[PDB]
Amino acid sequence: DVQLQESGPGLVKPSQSLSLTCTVTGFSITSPYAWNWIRQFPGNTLEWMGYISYRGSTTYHPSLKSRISITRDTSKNQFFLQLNSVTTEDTATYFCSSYGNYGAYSGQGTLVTVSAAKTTPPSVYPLAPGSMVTLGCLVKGYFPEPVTVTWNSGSLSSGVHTFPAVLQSDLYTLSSSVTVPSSTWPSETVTCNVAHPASSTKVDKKIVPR
Amino acid sequence: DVLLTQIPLSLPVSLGDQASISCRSSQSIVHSNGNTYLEWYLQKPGQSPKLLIYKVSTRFSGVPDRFSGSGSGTDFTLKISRVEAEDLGVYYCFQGSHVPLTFGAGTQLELKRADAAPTVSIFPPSSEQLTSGGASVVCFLNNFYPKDINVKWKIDGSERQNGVLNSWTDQDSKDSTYSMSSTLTLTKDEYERHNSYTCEATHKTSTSPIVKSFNR
Repeated sequence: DVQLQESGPGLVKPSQSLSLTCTVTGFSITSPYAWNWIRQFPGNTLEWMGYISYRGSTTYHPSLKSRISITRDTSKNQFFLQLNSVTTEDTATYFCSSYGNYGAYSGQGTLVTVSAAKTTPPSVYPLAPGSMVTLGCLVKGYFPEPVTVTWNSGSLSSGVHTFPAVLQSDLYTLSSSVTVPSSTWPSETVTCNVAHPASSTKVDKKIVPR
Repeated sequence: DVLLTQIPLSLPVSLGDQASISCRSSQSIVHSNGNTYLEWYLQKPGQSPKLLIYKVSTRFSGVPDRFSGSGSGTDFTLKISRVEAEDLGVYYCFQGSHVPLTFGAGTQLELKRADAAPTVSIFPPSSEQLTSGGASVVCFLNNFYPKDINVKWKIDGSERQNGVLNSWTDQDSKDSTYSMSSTLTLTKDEYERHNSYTCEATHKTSTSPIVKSFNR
């Protein structure tokens, strides 16, 4: 029923300014009390940025005050975040959140990457070994996040481990492994499926013995 | 700024057991109106933080009765009478009493299980990568418990730390284990001027590591 939804550019260049919009449905942004912006740093800590009250007055985090602006549109039932001299350090998941006597509602979050990097497709490498057998896939040097890694188009899932992407240096890298019975490989086909929406990349890599 | 200190940061529990997380305030969190804006959020993996308890002890809509919250002054407690599998994630306390509104570091509620050694797998660089002048040696230390393990790489009898990048998964929903991947990134020339590549799973040693290697 009640829903808060963030939208905006998911990629911003350093020195530029990020602008996010929260679209509220279920009730008016004119209902008490606070209409907040929160952020969650990469694999990390949550920081409250500021809020706009049901009466249009703002309160900010003293560290952010000077770079931050929270406005609203009561007609459109939306509130906004503007964060100015952005830095690589402002890369986080941004959430819009409401608070009152009912408790609180939040958005699903929008990831905002702050980088000077250009859209790079991933290089997908098949990892074969030199009763159970482990195979791998190296998804190296892509930008921005995310990619989607599957094995045998989704028909494998069971013994799969997909590892979070590590950032080095302006580019992301991740690996995935699959552990299947020795009777199954190389007798049957094990394929690594990698998709990178940002660069319209869709690679299929067969794991072949050396 | 009010600092919120969470005890513990890792909480291993068995399904059906009691669990208690403590949040200690560096100063009073009583707002100018008399209310204490102390909240507890739960963040499930892949999801956003969601409110459990607000105003110290008031449960939010749809929150089970196994979750209760208490406290006064500077010490607040979240109790889970009987831990269910849907309850796993990171628990945050939050204060909305004084500006700036602050959060604790989060408490990873985790599923306790018997110790399991990792499955160590070493992979030489792929010939497709060498074509571009790079050579990544990949190692997987899969399905282990608890996180008390590390990677050590050796090239021709010497530990190597430069060019190593590690990645950890969250607690596995299959068997409550952990996994990590380690990548040794060399140039094609670096790779071609060495022969022995070793990957090791180490544990406060004393202990004998689980070793995997190849000759080039």
